[PDB]
Amino acid sequence: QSPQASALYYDEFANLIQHEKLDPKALEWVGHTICNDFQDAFVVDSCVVPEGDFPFPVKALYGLEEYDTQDGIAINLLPLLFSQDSPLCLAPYFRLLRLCVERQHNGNLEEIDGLLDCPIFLTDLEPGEKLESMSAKERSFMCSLIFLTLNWFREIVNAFCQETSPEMKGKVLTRLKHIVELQIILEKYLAVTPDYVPPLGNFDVETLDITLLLHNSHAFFRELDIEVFSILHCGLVTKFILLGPPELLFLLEDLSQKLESMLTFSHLQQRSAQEIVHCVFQLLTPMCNHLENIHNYFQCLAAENHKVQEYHIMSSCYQRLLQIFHGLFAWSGFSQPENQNLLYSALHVLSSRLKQGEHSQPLEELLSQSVHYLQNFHQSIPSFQCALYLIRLLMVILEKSQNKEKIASLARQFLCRVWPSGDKEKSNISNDQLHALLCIYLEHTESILKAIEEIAGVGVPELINSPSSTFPTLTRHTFVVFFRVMMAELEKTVKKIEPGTAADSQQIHEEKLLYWNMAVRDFSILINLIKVFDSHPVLHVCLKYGRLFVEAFLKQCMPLLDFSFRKHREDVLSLLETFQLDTRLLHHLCGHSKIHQDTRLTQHVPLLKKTLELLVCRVKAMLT
Repeated sequence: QSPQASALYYDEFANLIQHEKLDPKALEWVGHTICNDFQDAFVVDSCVVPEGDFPFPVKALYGLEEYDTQDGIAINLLPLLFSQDSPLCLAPYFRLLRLCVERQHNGNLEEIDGLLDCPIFLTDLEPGEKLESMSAKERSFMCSLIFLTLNWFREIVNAFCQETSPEMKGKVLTRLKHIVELQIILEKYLAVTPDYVPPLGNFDVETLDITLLLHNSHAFFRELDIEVFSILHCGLVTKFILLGPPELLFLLEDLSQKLESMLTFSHLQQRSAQEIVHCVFQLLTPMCNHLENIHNYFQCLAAENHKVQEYHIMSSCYQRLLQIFHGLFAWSGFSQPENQNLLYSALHVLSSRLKQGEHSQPLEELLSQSVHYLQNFHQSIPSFQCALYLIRLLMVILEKSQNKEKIASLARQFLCRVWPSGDKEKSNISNDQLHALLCIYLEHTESILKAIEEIAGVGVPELINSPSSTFPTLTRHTFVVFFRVMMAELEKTVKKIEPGTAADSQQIHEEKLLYWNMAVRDFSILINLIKVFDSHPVLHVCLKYGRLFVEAFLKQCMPLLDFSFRKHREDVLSLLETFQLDTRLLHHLCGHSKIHQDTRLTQHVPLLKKTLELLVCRVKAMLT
């Protein structure tokens, strides 16, 4: 009687079948009823006009057309949903039917393989830009119809992914391209009318909880299997340079959203994290290495030659390949001792992509061969997010081990790169991604202060040449993020230096006081570059981190001024005359904060003022 209840029945019975290989006396009983009830409930003669007065051209759409068009088995959808205002159950009911016939005939679908070829009784679901501002119940009809047919097709690709016949694989791949086209059409219909949501979630948890594109991608649509990623085995055929790029984008975007949700969703959540990463180790690595190398060979020719949309899809395909590797190896179950053999098999694959024969190697040797293979992709990367995911991947694989030099060199290589300035391409160089890469680079460098002198020797010619530098991703816009990460890593390096004692040797005394001297001179050059740039957030971030620098200088330099005063008088007077210039500069910056009356800046003025009075009275105390 109730559609959600029939759906729940079908779902829960289906869960019973998938989970439990019971003695099929009941399943051989019920399946003979369920196949018949299916083939009378939805299956009609493939007559392109169904009965019903629709304001919609109803056809037998999204057929494979390699079969005979004048056929029997088609599936009635729009006359069912119109008669409601049975089809809400179609996904789970087919799931049940699929599972029972797989239990009966032992994976033999010789009765059904006509259903993968079948056209579907649908309206023309076309870009209806001509049918705009008629945001009535018909748009809910269309949005719900595309939702159901996508869910239907997702349940078909769940069904026929296990079958190894090549024609069936081709039929599945034609269905995958159909899926991504109808996904862009549905997110377009939600861009046409946003409040028009079709409420059809899965039933274990989501339906008891109540009773835009990211909600539907996981929770509202039918959840795919992991055996569906047996399709990504097929080789890439790159449509721009000469299984296609968008039909691989779909599977990789699915596996990404699966492993991110699970490791850091009904069908997936009944499997352990361990079995998921275990089966992904076989169904990613020795088959996606080929796709990664073919992609390297594609972006090598995209560099050698130099239409837009196939390169845009392949860039995102590269991003997803590296994001899968990052999510795979940043799994927190490899800290556990049982899984290191699996890590030894995984790193055996990444070492084996240059040379084989080095079996039962030491761990850091496999890391060296693996990272030597992986580093050389930095030239084939087309946007910044993929570069960010490659550097973080290399970080979290070499964290098992000296390694600082590799990360520092590669982060410098990515900051030095062109990054071709398409508007959406420079939009992939967004401020938070850059912040993450520069915190990686400035933390992993040999000397934080010398790296800050490199950036403050290249951050000042942004004004002289470009009204974009000799070190790109450095504009007047990106100056704010470079400045914030620069002074932030300056604070992280400077809070770590400990004051010794007067009993401490003269060598360690001289080296840490000259470290304080280069720290205060780096603070002077960081503060002195404010006067030429305006921009409210830049002066806010330096009035924040200026104060936290001078407080670090109060807590952790003034004890060294107390300890080494009798012996190192020339050094401490050089330190104090160096700090007095930035004290007067910070006085001027607080004055600049008062004169404009900026509300965001003038919260942090009085603490800065009283700390400058505390440091000058401390300087009077040290001189006496």
